[PDB]
Amino acid sequence: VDPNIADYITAKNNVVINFKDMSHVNKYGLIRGLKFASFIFQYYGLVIDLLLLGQERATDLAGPANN
Amino acid sequence: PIYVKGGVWTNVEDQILKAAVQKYGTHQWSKVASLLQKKTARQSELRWNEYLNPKLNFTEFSKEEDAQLLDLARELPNQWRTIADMMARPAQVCVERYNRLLELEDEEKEMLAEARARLLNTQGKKATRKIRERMLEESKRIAELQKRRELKQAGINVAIKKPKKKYGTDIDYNEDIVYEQAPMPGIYDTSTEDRQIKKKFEQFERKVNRK
Amino acid sequence: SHRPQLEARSGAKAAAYTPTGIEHARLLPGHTTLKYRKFSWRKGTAFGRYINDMTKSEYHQEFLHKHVR
Repeated sequence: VDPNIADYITAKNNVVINFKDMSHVNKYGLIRGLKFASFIFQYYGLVIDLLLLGQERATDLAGPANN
Repeated sequence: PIYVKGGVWTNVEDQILKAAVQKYGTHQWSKVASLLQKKTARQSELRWNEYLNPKLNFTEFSKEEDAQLLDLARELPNQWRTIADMMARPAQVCVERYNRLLELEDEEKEMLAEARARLLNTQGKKATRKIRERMLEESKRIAELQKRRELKQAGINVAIKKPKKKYGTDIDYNEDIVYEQAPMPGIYDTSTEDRQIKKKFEQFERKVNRK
Repeated sequence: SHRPQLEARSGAKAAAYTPTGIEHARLLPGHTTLKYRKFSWRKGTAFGRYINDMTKSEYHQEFLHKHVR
């Protein structure tokens, strides 16, 4: 996506997680409970999938890009 | 009118919040929110964290500090809370600096009066009620005395009624000695002293009677 | 208002207290008698070839992992 969106999303995962009087900056680790976070997770999932299958087998499963 | 909270931090409001924080501390955000008629708990806490807390800083960054900042930006992309922490600054301010680098009163007075009233009133209802009962009790006692005294003046001697004893083994301490734990037995003789003190006591009683 | 414990209810008073003579449940005679002693396809990937802290125990982290999602 356009880098601005990416910047936003990355900045959203980096929040301060208040719970019952204790907080911390969520420096490392995606937060599932954002609305869009699902998309991010899915996108990250794609990476993992690619790693598993490689470019070729993944390419086959997807098919040709046009069809 | 009841409504949804928000708005902007008027300086008086900020001051009030600060006072509250001094009073109740940094983890009772509900109470502090309550103290402010306009602003929420979450809002309040956020404000304290972000702007109002004195162990933050808003002094400008040195050239070295600027370098550190922009280097962090280069390396940690827009994870500004993390970046803020690294800097040791609050995050919004840091972001602003980074951006720079790259290129009515009646109501207010009401809440004030209420606020000050609260902060200077630091006791649970049990306490308040208790002191109330104490002063009332005192009043009652004096009224009783006035009656008794009045009657004495009038010529009718009325002994003051005992406290209606709560239990069978309830103690009146003027009846007899509380739990007379006597002094340690006399090595040096004490007889004359006993006499003198007795006389003093009796004399005191006499004086009181005359008084 | 409501206050921490400092000087415990010392059984001095309970000693000088009178007996009750109630029969509690457990003071009913249990175990009367005592005992005694005697005496090609795999190439194409990207990557082809104790601590005494209850908050840092392997069991603990694992447990947390299990019981959060």
